[PDB]
Amino acid sequence: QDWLTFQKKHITNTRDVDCDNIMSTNLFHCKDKNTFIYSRPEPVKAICKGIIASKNVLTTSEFYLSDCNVTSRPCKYKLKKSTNKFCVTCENQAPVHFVGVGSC
Repeated sequence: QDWLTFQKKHITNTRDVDCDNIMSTNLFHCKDKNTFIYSRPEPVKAICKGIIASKNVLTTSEFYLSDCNVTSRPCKYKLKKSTNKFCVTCENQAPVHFVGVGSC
């Protein structure tokens, strides 16, 4: 919904996200999946430089992604690491929603 929330929801300072901890908090409330981007914030913010009206943008470069995928046990996850482009909703020069991996 805004850049601060996007950072909290989708940017990780570690590749090896502790999914069973973080996904259990209110922000994620044991949902089935969440994609995290392993980067400091500025190169992620830069994806949306110049984009004012809300628009979905596919990254030009690939990034390190860490995905928390639920297992057969509720709120327990398998972490999957991959390198891919991703699509975000850019608004007023910052990411404000994560859309998907690989494609808009």
